[PDB]
Amino acid sequence: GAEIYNKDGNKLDLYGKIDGLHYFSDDKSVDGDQTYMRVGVKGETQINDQLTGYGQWEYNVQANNTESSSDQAWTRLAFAGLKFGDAGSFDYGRNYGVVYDVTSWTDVLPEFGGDGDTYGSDNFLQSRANGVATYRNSDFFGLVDGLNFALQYQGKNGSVSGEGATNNGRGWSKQNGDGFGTSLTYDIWDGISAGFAYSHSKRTDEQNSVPALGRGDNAETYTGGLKYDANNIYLASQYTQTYNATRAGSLGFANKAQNFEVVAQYQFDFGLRPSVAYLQSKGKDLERGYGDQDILKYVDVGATYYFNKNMSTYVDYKINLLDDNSFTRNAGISTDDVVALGLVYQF
Amino acid sequence: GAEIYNKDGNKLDLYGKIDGLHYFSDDKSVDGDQTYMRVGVKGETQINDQLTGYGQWEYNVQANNTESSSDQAWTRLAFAGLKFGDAGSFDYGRNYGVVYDVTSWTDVLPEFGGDGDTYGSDNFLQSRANGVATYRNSDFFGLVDGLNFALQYQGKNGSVSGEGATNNGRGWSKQNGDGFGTSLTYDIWDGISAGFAYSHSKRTDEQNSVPALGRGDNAETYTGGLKYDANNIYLASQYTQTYNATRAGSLGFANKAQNFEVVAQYQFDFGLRPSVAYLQSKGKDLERGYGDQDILKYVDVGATYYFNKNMSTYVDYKINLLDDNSFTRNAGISTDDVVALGLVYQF
Amino acid sequence: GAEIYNKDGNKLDLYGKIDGLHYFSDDKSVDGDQTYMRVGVKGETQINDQLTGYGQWEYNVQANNTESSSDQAWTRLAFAGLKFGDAGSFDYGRNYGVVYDVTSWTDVLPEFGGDGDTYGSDNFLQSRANGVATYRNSDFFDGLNFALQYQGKNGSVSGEGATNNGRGWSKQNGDGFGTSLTYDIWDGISAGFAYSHSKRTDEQNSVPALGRGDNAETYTGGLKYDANNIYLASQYTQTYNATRAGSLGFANKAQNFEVVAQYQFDFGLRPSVAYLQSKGKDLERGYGDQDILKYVDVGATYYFNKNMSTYVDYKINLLDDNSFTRNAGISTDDVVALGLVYQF
Repeated sequence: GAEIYNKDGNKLDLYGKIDGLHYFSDDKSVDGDQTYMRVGVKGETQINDQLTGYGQWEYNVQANNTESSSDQAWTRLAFAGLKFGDAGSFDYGRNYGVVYDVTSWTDVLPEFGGDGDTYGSDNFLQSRANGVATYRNSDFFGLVDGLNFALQYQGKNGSVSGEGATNNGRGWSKQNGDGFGTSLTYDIWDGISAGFAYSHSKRTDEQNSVPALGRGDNAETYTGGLKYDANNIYLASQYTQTYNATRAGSLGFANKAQNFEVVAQYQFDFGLRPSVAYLQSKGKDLERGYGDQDILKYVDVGATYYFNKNMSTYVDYKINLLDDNSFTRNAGISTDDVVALGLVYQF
Repeated sequence: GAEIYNKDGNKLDLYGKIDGLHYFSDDKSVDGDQTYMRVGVKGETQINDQLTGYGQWEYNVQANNTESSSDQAWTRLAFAGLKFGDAGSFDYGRNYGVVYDVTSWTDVLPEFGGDGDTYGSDNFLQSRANGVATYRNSDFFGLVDGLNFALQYQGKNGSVSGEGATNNGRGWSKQNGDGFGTSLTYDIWDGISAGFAYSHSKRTDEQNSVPALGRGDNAETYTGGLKYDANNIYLASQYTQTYNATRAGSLGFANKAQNFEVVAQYQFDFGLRPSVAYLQSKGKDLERGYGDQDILKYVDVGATYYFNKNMSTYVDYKINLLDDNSFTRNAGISTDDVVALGLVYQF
Repeated sequence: GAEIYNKDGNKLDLYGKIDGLHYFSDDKSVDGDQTYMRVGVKGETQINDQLTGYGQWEYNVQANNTESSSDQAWTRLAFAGLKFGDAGSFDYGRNYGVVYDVTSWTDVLPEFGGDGDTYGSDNFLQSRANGVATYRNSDFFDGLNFALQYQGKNGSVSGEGATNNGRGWSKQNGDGFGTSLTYDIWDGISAGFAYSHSKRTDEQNSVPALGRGDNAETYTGGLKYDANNIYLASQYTQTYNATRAGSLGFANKAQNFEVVAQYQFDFGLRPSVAYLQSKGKDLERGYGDQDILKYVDVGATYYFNKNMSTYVDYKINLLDDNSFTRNAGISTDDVVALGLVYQF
């Protein structure tokens, strides 16, 4: 929300939140203060009757460390584009990969869920990504109401230096080669929706040499998801099968993985919204004797009280079901439970 | 000021300044360009007759170094809260420790004074801190005009790793354990005020193990202060005794210390505002031979010319009274004088 | 720029852009995604009939790396000032060195050109700089614009030459000044001259292999034609111990030439051709004379409207790959850029 400018066919929208947030947990890398804020701009310019231009930026600013700390802010979203009426839209920048057009349905927990769990950011086209060109088509050319598809290309984001470098190099866990993805979602009835997504990306030489886990030239995801949203009820599931594309913590990638998320929610009139959910990630054919391993397994219960559109409070209880083993220690995967209390101002 | 949004019970206030600032000094770590700017957002949302929600962000941006320099921006404030009419208010985030509800009375110098002097930021509840829950009450439930109090809790903010760690780990000088604080201020007249504040925090293991100076399980501060502010006159003083809480420069903490600050100012009608002040911090029972030492001692003379509410210029002259000794050299405490010239745009 | 506040003589102007930008090149340190955005505020407060106060901030934010990458934002401009009616103005902060009052005339390519090419940021008074005090005057107490500028020392991180805001030798400067003069001879036709003199630092005369001297100097002259849908401009600049010989140091003397031609069609297309070179002279370590920068530039920008544009730019590199270009890390490969830009 918050339209600070609307004049002569040009609109500016300032949005964000301040999220006062504390975590309680035996895991000392998670426990403690997690206050952060988000600020962003959504901009729109009418060019002619059939053509609109637009841009969007969204910045994350941590407030949970000191004034002398490092790396406390980063860009989540930054892209510019054109909207061609009902012929579709094109944008390029740092944007969401299309896979999340489906997995976003289960990313609605009070605090946990979403990226950092069954997938992450800078993780091929699973979440937010550098350098994605994205074509989107609404209502299949104004013909089939409720049918949306998207086509997406990402250029190589490679190593810092050496043969595989690009200008914007990173470490192997956040690299990608050339890749594409596609999504498709259909509102079969009102309230009910189904959706599929596919993605294919080249892997980099660093991904196939530096970490011990995960080998192959290609990274692939296959995703299907369901969603009921009506009569104050929200049900959603997402099943995703991945090849060489899901992080096995810090140790590398899983050659194969199966990811499952499901969530149920009710919205009471006076503003309470309880939530239960289950999330797992099963990793297959890991090297170095790891074999089959749980990457992620937890039940999630919590609630959000909405005071109004600008202010809410919430608790979330992550009931961790992973067994502590040599895989979870060496990969740095948390096996402890976590409670989260938060108070959020939004604009 | 600068209300950029006020619609349907939601308001948004964009504030900040651009401070064009040069320091002249023999201290090479202080001398030279000091230009920086502040930006932030105050947001308020009416929820119902008795309840208002709010949040506030404030960001510091250095402009005195290069475009390839590191760590030039940080968050000063990020918190969200609720205001329950005259039953009080609550907020959590990065915010001011309640001790500063009193010591703020002497932090009105043209440029110097405030944090970095007798206390600093991320210094228990003496100034800005991570993860403070703060209950505030003004006019003692509407019954006693001018009587204000505050109760405050702060969660542990620990080491980067090891036993004593939290998510948001920092070095020993900005760590704190669990702690609390309280403040109380009374307006006897509409100009004259007195105030007290207390805080008690647990020290962390790194604070007792890494630096040479300061031993103890607990940090304590006791603060009393007086203020005259009317008829264009401003007089203020503040006396604070601390235990394991005041920084002995880079060498650790002072087992006990006494801090005194006092300041007088006069506001002429044409906009000039002269200022004289005196500031000291006397440390006691320091280890390694140091015994009693001055941590800070200086006289300050300066003035601010206010063109209007949005634009001012100022000079400030810190006449440093410290002797250059083994302590001040080893602790990295400046003993040189400083002149500051500034031009400030504010919105 | 979007006026988000205007009340009781105080105006606030929010401006910026989002630049969806890809580079293609065999140079792996240039090739790839280059998406970034810029955001800024221009503030103006009426004080009295003969006095206005103002400030401006402009921030760069890279969006082409990960959420765990570091050093992805920096301040380009931050300054506060007073304007004394038409009798000119003063401002202090991080701002453009006055040399750019003239070289700005060739900095109009679709994408390339400007800082990074014949000169850089934090490069004495040639571009953006820390700690510049700038007095400016319109109509020389007519149509003749004059500026005088002083910069305090920005020196080493530690040691003899330190200041608070220390940096590496490539971006250091000592005490310096500059002046500029520009005039509109005919309508459309402008000429301009600029001089800067700056003390160098001990690190600049001891750490790099290239560039020795107590002072840095720039003489600049430039011409501009800007009427009838036509834009022509050139810039010739001579420098002593002021132009960067890549990573190796400074060039004892250099000669920099920049020229550009452009045409603006009514339906919004704006083709562009330009030529840029930097010739370094009297270099140490056997280098002698060397090309620092040499390329032809062709491209175009389509403007949908005042808020949205697309562009292509093609840098045709003419440098010969030799020992100087490799050791100094100067790119000799070509570059194509495609971008889409939203501006507010």
